[PDB]
This record gives sequence, structure tokens and C-alpha cells, in this order.
Amino acid sequence: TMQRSSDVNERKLHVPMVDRTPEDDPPPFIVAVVGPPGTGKTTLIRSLVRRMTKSTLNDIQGPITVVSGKHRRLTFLECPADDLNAMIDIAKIADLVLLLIDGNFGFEMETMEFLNIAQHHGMPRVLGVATHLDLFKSQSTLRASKKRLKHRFWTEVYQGAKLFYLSGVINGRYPDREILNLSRFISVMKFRPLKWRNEHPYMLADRFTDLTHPELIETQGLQIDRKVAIYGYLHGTPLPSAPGTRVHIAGVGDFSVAQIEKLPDPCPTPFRKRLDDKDKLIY
Amino acid sequence: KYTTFQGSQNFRLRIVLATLSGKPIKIEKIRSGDLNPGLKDYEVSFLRLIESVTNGSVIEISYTGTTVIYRPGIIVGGASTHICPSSKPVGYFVEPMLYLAPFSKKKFSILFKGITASHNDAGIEAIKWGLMPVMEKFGVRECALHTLKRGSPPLGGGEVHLVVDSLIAQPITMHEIDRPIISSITGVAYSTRVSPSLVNRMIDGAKKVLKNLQCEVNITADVWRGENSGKSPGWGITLVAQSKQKGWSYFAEDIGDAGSIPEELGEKVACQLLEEISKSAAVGRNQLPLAIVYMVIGKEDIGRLRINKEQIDERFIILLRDIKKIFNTEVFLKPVDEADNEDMIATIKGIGFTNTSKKI
Amino acid sequence: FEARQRIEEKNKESSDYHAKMAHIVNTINTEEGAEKNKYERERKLR
Amino acid sequence: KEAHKNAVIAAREGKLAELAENVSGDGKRAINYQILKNKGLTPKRNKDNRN
Amino acid sequence: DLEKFVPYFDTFEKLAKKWKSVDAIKERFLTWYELQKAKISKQLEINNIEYQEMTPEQRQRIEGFKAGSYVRIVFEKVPMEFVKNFNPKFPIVMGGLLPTEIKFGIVKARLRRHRWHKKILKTNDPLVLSLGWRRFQTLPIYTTTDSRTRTRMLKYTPEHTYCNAAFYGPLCSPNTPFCGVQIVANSDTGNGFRIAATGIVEEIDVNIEIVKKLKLVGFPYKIFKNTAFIKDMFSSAMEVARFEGAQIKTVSGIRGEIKRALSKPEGHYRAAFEDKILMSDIVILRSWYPVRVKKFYNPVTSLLLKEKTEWKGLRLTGQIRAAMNLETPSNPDSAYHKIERVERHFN
Amino acid sequence: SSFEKQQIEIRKQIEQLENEAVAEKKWSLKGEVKAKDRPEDALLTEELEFDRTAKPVPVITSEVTESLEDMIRRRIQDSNFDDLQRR
Amino acid sequence: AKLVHDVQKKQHRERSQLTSRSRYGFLEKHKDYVKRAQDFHRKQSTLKV
Amino acid sequence: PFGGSSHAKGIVLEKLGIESKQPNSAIRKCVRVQLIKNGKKVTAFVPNDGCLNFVDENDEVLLAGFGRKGKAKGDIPGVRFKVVKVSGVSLLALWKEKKEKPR
Amino acid sequence: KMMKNKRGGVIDKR
RNA sequence: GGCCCAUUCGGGUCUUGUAAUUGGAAUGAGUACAAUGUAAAUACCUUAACGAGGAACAAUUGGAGGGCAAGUCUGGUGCCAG
Ligand SMILES: Nc1nc2c(ncn2[C@@H]2O[C@H](COP(=O)(O)OP(=O)(O)OP(=O)(O)O)[C@@H](O)[C@H]2O)c(=O)[nH]1
Ligand SMILES: [Mg+2]
Repeated sequence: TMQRSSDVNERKLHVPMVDRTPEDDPPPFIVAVVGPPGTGKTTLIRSLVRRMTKSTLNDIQGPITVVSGKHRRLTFLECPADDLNAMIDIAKIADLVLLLIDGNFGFEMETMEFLNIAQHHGMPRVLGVATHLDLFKSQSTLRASKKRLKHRFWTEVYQGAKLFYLSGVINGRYPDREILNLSRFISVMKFRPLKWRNEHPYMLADRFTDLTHPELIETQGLQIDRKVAIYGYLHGTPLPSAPGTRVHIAGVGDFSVAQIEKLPDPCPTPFRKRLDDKDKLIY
Repeated sequence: KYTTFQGSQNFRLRIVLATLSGKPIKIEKIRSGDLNPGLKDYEVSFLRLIESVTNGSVIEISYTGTTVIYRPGIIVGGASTHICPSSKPVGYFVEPMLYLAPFSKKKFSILFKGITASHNDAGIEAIKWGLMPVMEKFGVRECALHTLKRGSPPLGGGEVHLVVDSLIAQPITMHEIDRPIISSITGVAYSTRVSPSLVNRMIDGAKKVLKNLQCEVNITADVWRGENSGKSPGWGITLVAQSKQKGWSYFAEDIGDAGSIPEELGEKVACQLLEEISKSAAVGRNQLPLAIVYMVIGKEDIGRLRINKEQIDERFIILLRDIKKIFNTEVFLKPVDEADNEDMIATIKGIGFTNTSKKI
Repeated sequence: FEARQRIEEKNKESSDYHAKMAHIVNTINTEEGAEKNKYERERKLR
Repeated sequence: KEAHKNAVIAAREGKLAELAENVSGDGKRAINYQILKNKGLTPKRNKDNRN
Repeated sequence: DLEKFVPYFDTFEKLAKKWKSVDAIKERFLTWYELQKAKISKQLEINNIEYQEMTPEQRQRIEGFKAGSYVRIVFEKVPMEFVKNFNPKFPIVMGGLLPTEIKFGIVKARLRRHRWHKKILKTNDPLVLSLGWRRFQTLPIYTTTDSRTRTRMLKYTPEHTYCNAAFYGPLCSPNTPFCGVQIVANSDTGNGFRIAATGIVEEIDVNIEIVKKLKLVGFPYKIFKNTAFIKDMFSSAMEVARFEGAQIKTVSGIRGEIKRALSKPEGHYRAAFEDKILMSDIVILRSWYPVRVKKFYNPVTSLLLKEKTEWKGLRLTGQIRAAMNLETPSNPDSAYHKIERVERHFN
Repeated sequence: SSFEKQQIEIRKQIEQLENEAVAEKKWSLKGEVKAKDRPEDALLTEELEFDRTAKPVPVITSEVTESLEDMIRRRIQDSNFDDLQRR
Repeated sequence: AKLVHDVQKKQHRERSQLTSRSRYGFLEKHKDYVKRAQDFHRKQSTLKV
Repeated sequence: PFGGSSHAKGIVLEKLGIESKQPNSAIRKCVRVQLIKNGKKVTAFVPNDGCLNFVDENDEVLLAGFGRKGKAKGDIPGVRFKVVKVSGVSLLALWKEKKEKPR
Repeated sequence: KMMKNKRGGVIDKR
């Protein structure tokens, strides 16, 4: 067993690379719900925020950040399933990927495309979510497709990747025990620092407005490039306060920061032990 | 667009820091109140040197010649040569190459053709024993200043082969929270085309100053004879205080001229070195600019360097103002918890700079 | 003229390439066959 | 000359149309055999060895 | 005040009266993984304790806004089309550039046709790289380095391996990875797999030097033992004079060398071969013509459209040909046949 | 707007290089170019690089005659001659 | 083959005589050249003998 | 051979012999790897030149013994190891495209 | 051979 | 024409091959009505109907060798060697 002890102590080593994320108030972990068109995502985000906040969010749009533990709060957002561009951007900024898979239909090239863009941009923690288990009467063929999709998923992600089977929908959303232990799997995943993220200051914007002048729009007549404020938690390295850093906003181009002022926390984390219902906030 | 500077001061440092920052600069009002206004010939040859070293960089000079538009490019280096004009020595050109040197595509091997030493500029052994070990502890490993022949002013004819071939990505973060206990003191005394007795007279003046300490004084000598001596006579002396436990050094140097005495030059370089040792806290005022330049172009980390009260000059703070203008970095001078000295500790968070030119 | 310049620059290039590759092959042979023979010298005494 | 040119263009366009009309029923991009089975770069083997 | 490298001292008389003594400065005189982890932990705690200083110095201007600090940011000159067509299903993803990525130039990468992409990739066919935060359509040129001597231009990416490529874009750091997609619209998303190329960036530069082999074929018309008059690969005696002394060879590997421009016909010359070439052969002069990369760069900007799919940029050469019905260039004596040798009998 | 001006510029150069991309190649951008697949005297302006068989016959300049001559001067004042020796 | 793909060792086919230059039949390649040269060499060797 | 274990983890320092002109030479498929357990810089092979371009720098490589079954021709005896895994993926599978190397 | 691999240039307009 | 032995020269022996055309039989995995089974149900068992030609209803893994170019690189006593 000494050869076993040596041959397992060899694999507790890794490359020593820097963390570069703080100890005091870390950002919300970005969770990207990635699905082919028509299966899962919106019902899944609605169901998980209804588990984490006890408050339904009808017609979700854009990023949603909830507090799901005494230390771990996390940001949801949903890909538009036809948009390769938004697929690429959330592949570059996600930390967890909730990969929706139509269990009846099989695998789909939209999910394989997301797995390849995530693989070549620094694979985040991927958790597979297989929906549509209304296959047939045959629980035999359900177990067979279960084993086939699980092995084929393990081939594309690291071996040991959790496939989570959600059955058919009862009353608009998923069964609450299944959503409970799915969120329990999300509740501990040990996110490790990647390279581009920890060499770059990035932010997924959750709030957008134009601080322009409506008299000036009425003056020049819809031809003015207008100044815009963009709100969000900033992730990664410390983006410096100097007005004039270049910023690429993915899908509009390169601009520069004219002013930045940090704000109080809108969905803050509170200061054996459980988490309180007064403490499960939502933004 | 362009970061604009006024006055032809810190010209080498502005061109170098623009090359490191990748920010295009303009230098306007190059000596506007002058009967022959504009760039000097050594400045134009320095812009030629930067054009040879870098690539993809345009340098624009106005029709009156009193302003410059430096758009920096990628540092690529390579093996080259440089016929520097006789108005300035080769120390004026091998000084800025130490900044850009370990951050290139190919490894630096540039040899300069011209006057080796001058009074108000860097000697060869000055460059070597002062400004190489600060690089070797800021991260480089294999850097070299070969001297093939040396030349006194004015006719000169001296050739010096800078070759660095340890390309780091970024300089390491310095942590100097101590006053380096000086282990010994060495020096060199050189002469071109004079008698080999004036060298011994130089080291005799130096050792009669330094004799009153029980530390180890040792000054080697080199007379240069033959074709390796240059086209003019001259002589000079460089004393370097050496702290081996961290590898630090502090230097002083001067050359003699027509109508001077080598005993005077030995005692003058010795007393100038003693004043440097007075105003020195782990870095000399000569080695200070590129030491803090490497500290700022290090990693995204806090680096600390203990600097004393007398190193802070107008020269030092115009260095700090210009580096903050070029890439927006403050230094925090905190004090130490002892009051038998006045040592601030300059802490800098280094910018996120890496050698992005190298093939991997 | 360009004939002579190009042929001499080519021969200098190839005679530097052979020196570089023979240098790295011989140092890999010498200073790691030392370690291989050291390990087999400490595996024959097991 | 123009008859031969439009003839070979009609052959290319018939081939390209019969390629690009080979879509599924629904707008649902099903995975094909090589992304499914994942047999990358294997030698040609033997029907005898298959049994 | 910094051209003067040597620091300021006082005058020699005052300095000699001061430094007659020495005593004031006589007090100056007299496992590997867990080791690296301990070193970087010590560096981080040093960073923390020297951040524990003046609070608005820290939280604004010595580092500024660490991580998870909720911020607003005012950008200027954001165009009309973002605010007009702002739909919140699509994310708003900002990332700050490092100083290299604001630049432009030629990026040399090694890339690879994806193992699930069906079709090969052609040089000067536009594809949409995903290089750091940016995504942009550009025109790569796929180079090989034929036994590490040249960097010469292939005409396609190879089937099942990594080639090189060079493209004009922004300049990311070396050793970054990237994808590249042929198509980004949904009207022509087709059935097949979409991401086509993948690779890492090996080197950045502002100028590349890539060549394409052109051979100047000529024919023999007067053949003796060991020397032959070659008919037409040049047009004049000035061209042959320009190319005297070169090494040529036939297709049968018989080496040779251009000896002299002939006088009477204009483009003919005399060459001396290894042995007697035949009339049925083609002589060959391999030489290298430089090609440029195309500085075509448009980013996607699909958050500026009214539908945000259906981004149509530059098309590929097959789509251009099928659109304006141009038959593909087919050299007729380039295609292969089934060569059937006779027996070879000599007298 | 600024985006629309940029889009007009981009679509113009997309058209320009797309009929460039479907246009015919240059003579120098395909191999196997005879005398008639290219302009008259096309190579005289062109600066192609190629291998050459042997080193050319060395031209005899004043530098090599003076280096030859003081080779002889050194040999002839040191009396180092490679003569025959009479037995 | 040990570390060689079947798509790596493919068959590079050979080219023909040009259609213009077709009366000098059979553009001959290096195997045909060595069949020519070694036969001339053995006939010269017996002639020298 | 490594100390205790059968395989050992390492960090790719540089692809040595990157300018060797002849493809698939033993100098060509030669990688300098610093082992993570005991810090020493050893040298390991790679299967071939075609899967040389999966290992680039600091790749968390796994390396095992090479095991010559006899004196080959163009070998350098004096590189004892071979790369077997890179970044947790077996590069024989990466070389025959069964998997894709994540980063 | 100096010109072969450069792009930039000192532009003196004096 | 295939095969077998042999360092060698050679010997030994015999219906054996082919991306050759073609034929009708068979049924399992599957798809599945069922009854039965059991608190109900799954599961066994019993069982109708559809179910094979690239039987594409598509098993791998490992090894031994070749061969090819108007291709590339290196060496040097032509056309060769690597
Ligand atoms: N039968 C069945 N339907 C499901 C199941 N899970 C989700 N759905 C259905 O999927 C349909 C589409 O809802 P979503 O998946 O939330 O749609 P989306 O996530 O916004 O993605 P898009 O359709 O592209 O907009 C809903 O009508 C659900 O009823 C399931 O387990 N069984
Ligand atoms: Mg949705």
C-alpha cells in the first residue's frame, strides 16, 4: 500500500498559480444556464430562485443575483439558445454552467458548441441537467438512455461530472426535492481560478441606463452617441479607479471609463448554523 | 491622444517609459528659447537607437525640429550596432537599454562605438557594477557588458558590447526592509594612453582616504595599451561599496582631464563615494530611477524598498510625477518604526506588465 | 555579387545550426545519461 | 462556351441545393454519428475481427 | 535633470573637510509544491498588510475596487444603436484590456480545423475569431515552416493536425487560446457543426515575412551531352542575366545550373546538367515570392443590430462563387490521371 | 450615426476585397509560370530570391591585390619560400 | 506504422506530361531516370573494359 | 525512478529542440519538464512531432518511464521519461482526437 | 538587409 | 496460382483465389398489444403484431511492416546516402 500511497500523493500536486481574488467580500459566482432551444432554462432559474428566496420571479430577464448561503451568493443568467455570440460571451465569463440536455431527444450541437467554447476558453465547473424524462413507459429504456448520456457527458467534461436528472414538470416547475439537492450540489463546488479571468478585470453588467440629455437628443435628432452608465459587480482583478482605462464591452466595441463610483452592496451577504429567511435576499 | 510633455528634461526616461507603457507620447517645447532650437544630435541618435531596438514604431520630428511624436512599438531587439556621436558617451545610450533590455523578442546584443566615459554620464564599470546587480536581483540572470576597447574624450574610439540574454516576463517584487551592511569595498582604476604610474597614484589617493576603516578595501587596475586604448589619453577611477549578503552595491566614479592630479581624483572619488554611503539606503541616487522603474513594471503586487531622506530630490520627484503621468501609479512612502535614521519605505503596487513580445 | 553574399550567409547559417543542435544533443546525452547510469547503479544494489 | 458554363453551374447548384435541403423535420440540430460515437482517427479494420 | 546620470555632490573642499572622518557610517560598516505555495501565500499576506493603510488611498488610488465591489461606470460615445436595440436577454459583458490588447498588428498562431467541423479551411477565407474579449472577422493565412527553414504559405489548413496562421487583429498576449467560427448567423447555421478552428496564439508581431513558391518552368529544345539550351522560362537576355548561375533541375531530379544567356533567341539560355536530359522534361527554378497578410478587421458588434442574430459579414469564396455563379478555377493539366508506364527497353 | 458610417465603410471594403478574393490571381501567386504566363520582362523589376550553384569567380580588386602583395612581402623578407630542394 | 495515422500516410499521386508538350511522350520522373542512367553506366563500363 | 511513484507530475519548462529541422527526430520530440514533487528539471519524450503541439508551457504534465526495448538508431539514451497525460487528458487520445484539451 | 524587416521609421521633417 | 521449410543455393506440396455477380431461408437485440404477477406497481415468467442486407440494426484495443510526390530538410568522391 506504500506504492498506492506514493501513486496517489503524486496527484495532490498541481501547477502553482496565483489566486488573485480577495478574502473579505468575494463576488457572486456567475452561473450560466446553457440550453438548446425549448428545454429547461427559464423554468429552472425560476424554480431555483423560488427555492433560494421563497419569492417567485415571473418573466425573468437579464442577470439575477440571489444569496444562497451564509457565504456564497451567486448570479444566474440565461443564454439565448440561438445566439452563438452570447453563447461565446457567457462561456468566457461563467464560473458554473448549468448545461441543459433534452433527455428524450439526446445531445444537441448547441450544447456541444458550448462545451467546446468553454473547453478552449478555460473550462468552468460544468453541471449537467437532463430534463424531459417523459420518455416512455419503459423505465428500462430510461435507465439505458440515462447511462448513455451520463457516459457521453463524462467524456466531454472531466470524468466525475455530475449529471442531474430532472423528471417531468409538476405544475409549472420542477419537483422541490430535486431542486433542493440540485441547489445543494451548487452549494459546494470549489471554484478554482483560471488564467484570463485572473489576469483581467471583468464584469457582467446587471443594470443599464443612458445618462444622456433628452433636450440634446431633441436638439441633434437621434444621431448622438450617448453616454451610458453600466452597473454590476466587478469580478477578477481590481479594475483601477483612474478614469480612462480601456474596456471592451463584448459586442459593441472598445470604450473607455469616464468615471466610476462604487456603490453599497444591493444584495449583500449577512455578517450546525443555518441561514435565515430574513437573510435570503435577492437582487 | 498623445501624452504631451513640456521641456526637454528626462528625455531618455520619457522615451523609455513610453516604450514600456505602449502609450503614444508627444514631447513639446524642446528648448524653445535658444539660438539653435530643437533636438540635439545625441537626442536624435537616441531616437534612431530606439527605432533600431523596437519595431512598428513611428517617430515624427517637426519642420522646426522642436517637438517629437513618439508612437511606441514592440520591443524586438536583436544583434545590432550603434555609432554614437562624439557629443555624448556610450553610457548615455547603454543606460536606457537596461530598461528595455530583458523584455524583447530576441536577446539583446548591441555594441556601441564612441567615447567610453564622460564627467556627467555613466562609465562602463559604473554601468556594470552599479546597474547590473540591481537588475540581477530584480530578476535577470545572464546580463553582460563586454568592453572590447575603451576611449577617453574627445577622439574616443571605444567599443562596448551590451549583451543581455535572460528575457524575463516581468521583474520580481523587491523586498528591502533593511540597511545593507557593507561587506567590502572594491574599485577599478583605468587609463588610456598615459603612463602606468598614474593608475597607482589614483589608487594611492583612494586608499589613503579609505584607510581609516577596518573593512576590506581592494582596487584593481587596468591600463589599456595598443589598439584597445582608443584615440585619446585619459584616466579614471571608480569605487564601489559592496554588500554581499543581499548583493547590493553603491558606486562613485570620475575621470581626469587636462591638468588634474590622480591623487586628487582618487580622494575625490573616495569622498564622493562616502557621501553616497551617507545618503544611501540600499540604492544609490544613481541606481534609484531604474530600480523603481522595475518595481513599477513588476507584477500586480506590493514591492517595498527602503529609501532614506536625502535621496528625495527634485530629480526624484519629477521622476515620480512623470511615471505617474505615463501609467498612473502612486508610490506610498511609509515610515519605519525606528528613528535613528530617516528611512521611508517606498511601497509600489506594480502594474500588470508582462513581456508580451516573446514567442511561446 | 548577390550570389556570393547569399551563399556565404547560407553557409554561416547552416554551420551555426549544426553547432547548436550538436550542443544540445551532447549535453542531454552527457548530463542525463549520468543520471540514468546513477539510477541503474542504485538499482543494481537493490 | 456559355452553354457549357451554365451546364456546370447547374450541376454545382443542383448538388448544393440537394445538400442544403437535407435538413431535419423540426428546427432541432440533431447530433450526427461522429460527434455521438466519438471514434476519432482509427485504422481500417476487419469484418472478420468484428466477430 | 535626469540626462545627468551622476548624482549631485557638493564642492570638493567642503566634502574633504566633511569626510576627513568616517565614524558616522561605521555602523553601516562591519516539498517543492508546498514551498512555492508558502512563498505565494507570504507574498499575499504582505500585500494585505501593506494595503492596511490609508483607506481612500487604498480603495481608490493605490489599487482601486478589488472584486465584487458593485460599481457603476459612465462610458461616453456609446452609439445610438446599443441604447435603441437594448434587449436584456443578451448579456452586457465588459472586460478591461491589458496594454497589449489595445494594439494591432499580425498575430501568429497555430491552429487546427476542428475534429467535428466537416470542411477544411482555406487561406484568405474570413473567419470569426474569439480572441480574448473580442470577436472579430478576419482573413488568416495558413503557413507551414518547411522543416523549420521558411514560413511558406499553404493554401489550406491541413486535415487532421495543427498548422500555423497569421492574421491582422488586436494583439493578445502569447499562449492565449482562441476559437474561430465560420458562421454566426442563424439563417445559415445549417445542420452541421459551427465552430471550425481552434488554437493558441504563439507570437505577436508587427510584420510577418511569408513566401509562396513560384517555379519558373522552361523547356529544352537543343540537347547535347551534359548541356542543353532551354527555351522559355524567361522572355529576354536581361532576365536571364538577372538569373545567371541559378540552380535548376528537371522533373527527373537531374540537377543543373543556368550557364549563360543565349544571344540569338531572346529568352533562351544554356544550362549544364548532371547528365544528358531528355526532350520530354521540364526544367524548374524554385524561387520565393512574398505575400502579405490582409489587414481586414471588422468586429462582430451583434449587440448593435435589430435582431442580434443574423450577423452577416464577409462571405467565403465558395459562397461568392455560388452567388454570382462563377465556376471554380480548374487548370486542366493539373488534374491527375492513371499513368500507365510502358516497359523500359534499351538498345 | 457613427455605427452607420462605419458600417458603410466596412461593407464597401467587404465588397472590394470580395471581388478581389474571387478575382484571378497574379502571375506571381501561382507556381509554374512560363515566359507567357506573365508580363514581358516581368522579372527584371521583381527581386526574386533563389539558390545558386557555385560561388562566383572572385573579382580582383585593389584590396585583394594589396593583401596578396603584402603576403608576398612578409614571405620574402622572412625568406620562407616553398622551393624545391636540390638533392 | 507505429505513431502514424492512415490519413497521415496517404498516397500522393503523380502528374502527367503537359497537354501542350504531348508529342514528346511520357514526362519521365526519377525512377525512369535511374533506369536510363544506370543502363548507360553499365554499357560504358563494359566499353571501357 | 522518480523517487517513489510510477508516474510523476511536472511542469513543462520548454519544448527543447524546437528548431531541429528533421521532423520526428528524437531531439525534436523532447520536452524539458520540472517535476512538481521534488523540483528537479528532467527531460521527457513525447510520442511524435504531431503531438508536440499539445504541450506548450506550464501544462501540468504527467510523465512515466520510456522503456526502450532495445538500442534503436537515432535515439538519445539519456532521456528516460515520456509524457503520457497533459492537463489531465491522455495525449495519445488527444493525438487521435478522442478528447480535446481543456485549459 | 537593414530594410528587409522593419516597419516604422524616424520621420524627420526639418 | 496458393501455401510450407530454409543463413545459403534452393527445396517441398496442392483446388486455391476474387471490395466478382446472385439466391431464398432463419431469428435475436429492438419496437411492442397483452394477460399474469403484486396492497397497487416495478421485476421474472407466458405472449400476439412490426423488426436485416454497407444484414448502416456501423464492436474495440494492441502490434508488425511497406509503398507514393514536378514535396521538404541534411550530408558529399556526378545520377548517391540519410
Ligand atoms: N414535458 C416536459 N416539459 C418540460 C419539462 N421541462 C421543461 N419543459 C417545458 O419546456 C417548455 C419551454 O420552457 P423553457 O425551457 O423554460 O424555455 P426557455 O428556457 O426560456 O428556452 P426557450 O424556449 O428557447 O425560450 C415549457 O413549456 C415547459 O413546459 C419537462 O421536464 N417535461
Ligand atoms: Mg428562457
